[PDB]
Amino acid sequence: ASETFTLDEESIPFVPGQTVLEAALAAGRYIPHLCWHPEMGNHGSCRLCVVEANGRIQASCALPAQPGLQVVSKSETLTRVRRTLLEMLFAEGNHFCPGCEKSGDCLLQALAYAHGMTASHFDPFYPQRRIDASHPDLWLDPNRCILCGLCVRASLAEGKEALVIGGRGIASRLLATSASGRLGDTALAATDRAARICPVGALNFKAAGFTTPIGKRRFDHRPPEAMSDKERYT
Amino acid sequence: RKIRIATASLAGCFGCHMSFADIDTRLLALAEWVTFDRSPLTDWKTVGECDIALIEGGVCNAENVEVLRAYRRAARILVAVGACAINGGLPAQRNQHRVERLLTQVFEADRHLAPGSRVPNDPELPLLLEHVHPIHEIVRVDYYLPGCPPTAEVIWTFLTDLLVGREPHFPYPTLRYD
Amino acid sequence: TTERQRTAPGLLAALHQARSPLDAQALAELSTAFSLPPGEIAATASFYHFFQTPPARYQIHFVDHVVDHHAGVAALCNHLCAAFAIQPGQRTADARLFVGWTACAGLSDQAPAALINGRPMPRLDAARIDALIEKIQAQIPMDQWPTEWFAVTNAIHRHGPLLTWLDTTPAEAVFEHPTAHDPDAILQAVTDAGLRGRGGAGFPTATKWRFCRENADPERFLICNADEGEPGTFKDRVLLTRYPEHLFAGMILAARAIGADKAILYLRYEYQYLLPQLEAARERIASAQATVPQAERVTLEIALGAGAYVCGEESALIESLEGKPGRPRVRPPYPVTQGYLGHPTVVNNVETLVAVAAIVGNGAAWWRALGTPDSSGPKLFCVSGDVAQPGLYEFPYGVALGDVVTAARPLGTRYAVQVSGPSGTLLPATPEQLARPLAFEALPCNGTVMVFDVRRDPVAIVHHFARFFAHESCGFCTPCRVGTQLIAKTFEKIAAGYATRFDLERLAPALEAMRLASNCGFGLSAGNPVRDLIAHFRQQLEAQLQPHDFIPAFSLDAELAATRRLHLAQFEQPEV
Amino acid sequence: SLPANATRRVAIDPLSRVEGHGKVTIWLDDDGQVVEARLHIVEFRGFEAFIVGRPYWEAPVVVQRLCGICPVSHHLAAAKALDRLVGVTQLPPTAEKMRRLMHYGQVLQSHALHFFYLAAPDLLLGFSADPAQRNVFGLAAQKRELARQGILVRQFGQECIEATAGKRIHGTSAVPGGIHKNLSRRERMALLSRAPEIRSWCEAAVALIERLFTEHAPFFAQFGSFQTKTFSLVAADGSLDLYDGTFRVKEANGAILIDHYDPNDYDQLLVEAVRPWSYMKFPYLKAYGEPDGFYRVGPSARLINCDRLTTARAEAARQRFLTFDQGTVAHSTLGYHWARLIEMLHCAELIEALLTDADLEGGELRARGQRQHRGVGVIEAPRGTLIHHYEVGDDDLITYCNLIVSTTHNNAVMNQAVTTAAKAFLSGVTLTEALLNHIEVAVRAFDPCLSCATH
Ligand SMILES: Cc1cc2nc3c(=O)[nH]c(=O)nc-3n(C[C@H](O)[C@H](O)[C@H](O)COP(=O)(O)O)c2cc1C
Ligand code: SF4
Ligand code: SF4
Ligand code: SF4
Ligand code: SF4
Ligand code: FCO
Ligand code: FES
Ligand SMILES: [Mg+2]
Ligand code: 3NI
Repeated sequence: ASETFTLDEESIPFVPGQTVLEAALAAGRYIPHLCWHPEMGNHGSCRLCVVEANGRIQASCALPAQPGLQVVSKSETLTRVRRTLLEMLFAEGNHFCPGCEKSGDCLLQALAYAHGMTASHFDPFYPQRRIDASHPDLWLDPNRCILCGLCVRASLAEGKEALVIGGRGIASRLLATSASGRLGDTALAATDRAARICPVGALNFKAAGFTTPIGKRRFDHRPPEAMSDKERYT
Repeated sequence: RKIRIATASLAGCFGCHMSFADIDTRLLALAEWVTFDRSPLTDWKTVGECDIALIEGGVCNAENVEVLRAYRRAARILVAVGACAINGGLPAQRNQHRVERLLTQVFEADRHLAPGSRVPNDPELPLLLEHVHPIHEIVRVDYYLPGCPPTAEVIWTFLTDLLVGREPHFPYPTLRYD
Repeated sequence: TTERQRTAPGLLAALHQARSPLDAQALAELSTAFSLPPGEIAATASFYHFFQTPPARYQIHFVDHVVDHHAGVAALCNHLCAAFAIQPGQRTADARLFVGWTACAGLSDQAPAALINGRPMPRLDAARIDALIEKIQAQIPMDQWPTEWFAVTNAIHRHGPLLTWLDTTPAEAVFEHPTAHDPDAILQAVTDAGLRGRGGAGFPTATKWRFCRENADPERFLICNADEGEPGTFKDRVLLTRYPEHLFAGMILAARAIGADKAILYLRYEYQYLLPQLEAARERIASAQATVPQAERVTLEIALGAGAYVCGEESALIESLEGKPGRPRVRPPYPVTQGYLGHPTVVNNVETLVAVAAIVGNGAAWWRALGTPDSSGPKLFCVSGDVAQPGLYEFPYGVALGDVVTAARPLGTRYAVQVSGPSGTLLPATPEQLARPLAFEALPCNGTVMVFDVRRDPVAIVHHFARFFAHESCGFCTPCRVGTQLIAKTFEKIAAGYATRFDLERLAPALEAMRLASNCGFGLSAGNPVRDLIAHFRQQLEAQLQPHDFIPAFSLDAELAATRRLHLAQFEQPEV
Repeated sequence: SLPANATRRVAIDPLSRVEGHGKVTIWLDDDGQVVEARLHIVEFRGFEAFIVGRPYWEAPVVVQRLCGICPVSHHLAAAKALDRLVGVTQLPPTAEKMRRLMHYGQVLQSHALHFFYLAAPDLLLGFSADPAQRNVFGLAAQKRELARQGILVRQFGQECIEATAGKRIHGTSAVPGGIHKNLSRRERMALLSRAPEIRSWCEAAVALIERLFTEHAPFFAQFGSFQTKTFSLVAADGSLDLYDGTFRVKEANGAILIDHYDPNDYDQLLVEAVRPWSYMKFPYLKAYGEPDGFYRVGPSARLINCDRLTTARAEAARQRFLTFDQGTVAHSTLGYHWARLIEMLHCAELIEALLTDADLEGGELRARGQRQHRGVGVIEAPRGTLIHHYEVGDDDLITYCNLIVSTTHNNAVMNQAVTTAAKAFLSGVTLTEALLNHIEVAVRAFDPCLSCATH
């Protein structure tokens, strides 16, 4: 790192051509995100990583870092926009945490906690999609999926090509690439990277739930801001 | 004058009221500062008027809606306590289905029913809503108290804050949806 | 390898070819050809409205557009549906007939309308549906249906310089001019003219052409955007119908200016009836290229879309051409640097490229003469709605709204006008509004102007646009995928008569997030109807709401304070 | 059906000082004498139907959101059903003892909750006392030390649950094949240090309820007796075991009809009837039909059904309760309170002994077995036998769920007991707040789980 830019009136080194998000995180400075992962890069979908620069609000994961670039990632506006985005993710799925085994181990949930989300003010959608449990070791709950793309990318990068996000608008969902459309008929396997990358409770292992006591779950004590890369990503 | 509190359990499990009770002997201290209006703990069949109304549960039928609206009129401050009141909670998990089919499933189709068993419908059973709704869909909510249930300590901190005019705050570690 | 790098360029056309059903044996074949799994190809197909139709002998799509509704399209849809005992959206047990809906099909001046097996049938009425029923009941092939049922008018009710010039001059006359030989000269001509995009963003065409030239990569592409999807807009339809050869000339000039070996016309599915004319006009203008054949000539190609407003978005269009879902890209890199198959690419609108053909023909001074300093040149205005003469009206940029509204002869007493389609501005028909000059610097307008008289409810008009945006959102990013749905569902509640004031105020933060956090221009656009509705029709709106005393942290007024009470190229292009 | 000369309708809606939502209606003829009275469960969730399609391991965590006071019971019942699904019957020691501690703590706290917060305002301030004082807050104003002890007995029970389940209400530790944690030394010692004092306060509460019957036994006899069968679980030996056993039924002169019946075959033994006026069903013994095959569950049913209670002071208290004046109270509506406080003491004695067991700190947490498609879990919840039935496909997704809840079992006899109390105190019109409260007193006697019934 030779060159530098400014994040919240503080000097951040960067390598060309890192994005603002990549540089910020390498420097130990948090900007909220859901669909950025160190091995997979940025999907561009979640929009939690928005920041003020030039002089509009735009996604830090897509904004390349330039020398002297003036970036604000913390403001009243950005906090409210990020709150709204999280409330929208809650609204569109069936995020009933009390009945969810990823509770306390969920990045969406943790980010909502950290944004003081005391209640989603949007009327929820109550979608009616069914679990794909065709795979003998894995299951998919599409009503908890935040369409972050990380599973699809992991499966592509490791050469299994078992997953794809299809449909338009609200019809968008994760699907198997098999002819039958069952995960069981793909080459997906319990040892695949894609099988364990999901930041929420959507693409899960079977019969591995509720093994960690309350008070000892990944997000029980610290928020995402204050966590290492070992613990924040899977 | 003492501060007056009412509580309702609408479409809830009663668990937010038991977490309120989990303040333990602090309930004795509370009973010195406040008088209780309608509540599952008192015998008043009709509400009001009062300073704080603590609403557990959402709305799943027309009666729940009447009570909720009544509680709003009567109460200066109305608080949505718990997941059910805040977002619909477990009862709202029926909203993925048509309630008619669920009744048929439970009261006609189930294999352990008596022969010729039928979905109940009597003047005594009130009108079911199509979808269970969180209380803020009907009335204004002044404060939301998250959890399933919110812990005794979160309930204690919160209602102590209101009692001294202090603005409730929800810092990361105490804020839970389960 | 990301999802974005899973390209299959010929696939869109291959999906068109495979439907003249999308079965597992047809998927396995395309899976072989494009080296992608069958479910991945099916997923890409699901994105497009016209690849989703259940298969049937006659596939009727009524135009679900605000103007068609006013002209009674709903009653006609039900009249036909009732005859076959089916609901809109479904198919008869024998697979003879499917009846459904589609968004505006570029027929706003000829409402009410429908597409039947990809062929437009405008100016429908009770009589036509009764005949239509007889043809279907009796199984008559469409070959033998009266040709005049499919006749699309292109009435031009005011000629200006550009239209006159197009009529007077042959298309290929521009290639004799000295400027047509020299790439730098064309660029310089266009630069001097001050030509700004006619697609709705209004970005300087010269700047955009320079960005594409400044790249080391020799291989480049020019794309002509004819996915005219903004409801109420038919300006490009006329130009495509009446002046195709001029378009293809403007495509060749633009291609030479940037150094493009290849050029591609992206035509929406709804205009496939124009395809035979366009092909013939392509053949003719292919041979009028000089200089410098045979290694310097620009290849001309035509790609057919498949039903998606968002594929009109610059990058989404390219993604569609690459055989993927029409999701706007995450930028940078921008298409000018890395576009179609990674090569520098320029997308220009039909009218913008037709303007280029003109500018090379009579020079920059000719163009800059007309219109305002910032908004240079003549502009085509597609007018429709409650007006006596709907059609195309050439005017100079800067023309007062009321002039254009008056020139169409309004039917009832004026009440409200939608400028630039639902993406633009809903305005009350008041003198101060009508005095406003139509220009990028004042009241922007892509040409679309829809007039609504006193019979029309503004709340119901916004509900129509709300369902449009909800159905058209590509679904990629949070605030738009979800926000567009939230707005639509609020308006369901209003129409059902139990919506409260809380139901409306709670949209405010969603509108903000859509404006700020979205990945393409769609998200801003989709909030405008409700923002305008609250700005100018607050009382009409509030009249239909129940009481509720909710105190917003961020209110609708604060959303209005941030927008209308004081830009789209922000999403599409790098800055200067 | 409501044959055939009821001409006036009076409603107590909602019921007060009960778990969840219920309504009672009283029916009077022209004279003003009660023809009939009815208890209505008015709300509906549909859990049995909407839980279908979810993975089985979610069930114990999510099902417990139906109640309230009784999430541990649901938690453990579902977990027991899922033990069988996964091929485990006998649990390893740490798992068994954690669950027992969890369950004993629940029964303790639910009983303390009911008596001190819900029932004793009637029993200790008078059935006709002013509404403003006839609640836990008026009891705390006048009999403060009593309220204080009861609050702490509940707290202790809840803190046993927190330690074992993860939190007081809606924990997660009971998993198919065992438990996901054990106790620390300091947790076990902290609870053990408090257990003797809590047990002595339960002794006192049992002494208090005896004195209250000695003084008012004839007055209390007005609320009715029962000549109905008593349904409960019993161990093999066959003493009372709240956590696990097999079905036992006795007649009103019991007289054991059925004994050590495998609850995995509850479907053979029981059948659920439905009336139009309640969402709560009416189970009866299939072989005897209705109403001969109706039965009764809860504290007093258990004390009658068992040969013994395994703790000494609770056993001596139970003997006095069965003997008293002169076997009448055991089968009486208000006799449930006495039986309930004997169970409270029993749980306190059980916990006091269990907390000295170091297996609570062990590492024999979970067991594996042969997967099957059907699982049934039965347990004695604070208010009566609870039955969970789940079926699961190769999928791991639930294909079928049936819940028969303790209060459902007592549906018939609660209507009967509200009827009896309606004509004992309202056939003598006119109606007053205090006289209607007498009907509520009859209902409270059962401590009905209206939340659990609302599923
Ligand atoms: C949702 C959306 C839809 C669009 N649809 C069209 C369209 O149908 N036609 C068009 O020319 N431009 C459309 N645009 C603008 C395109 O970016 C356009 O092709 C580009 O601005 C071309 O620049 P030009 O106007 O200089 O040719 C759309 C933009 C958005 C955000
Ligand atoms: S996936 Fe996350 S946010 Fe959604 S229900 Fe589960 S824990 Fe809650
Ligand atoms: S299943 Fe998980 S990783 Fe995959 S798209 Fe959904 S949220 Fe992202
Ligand atoms: S929020 Fe949870 S604890 Fe409170 S009533 Fe609902 S289910 Fe019960
Ligand atoms: S704003 Fe809408 S159309 Fe644009 S990328 Fe996002 S979801 Fe797709
Ligand atoms: N007790 C109790 Fe509640 C019921 N029935 C449970 O389990
Ligand atoms: S991290 Fe930038 S959009 Fe998800
Ligand atoms: Mg049941
Ligand atoms: Ni209960």
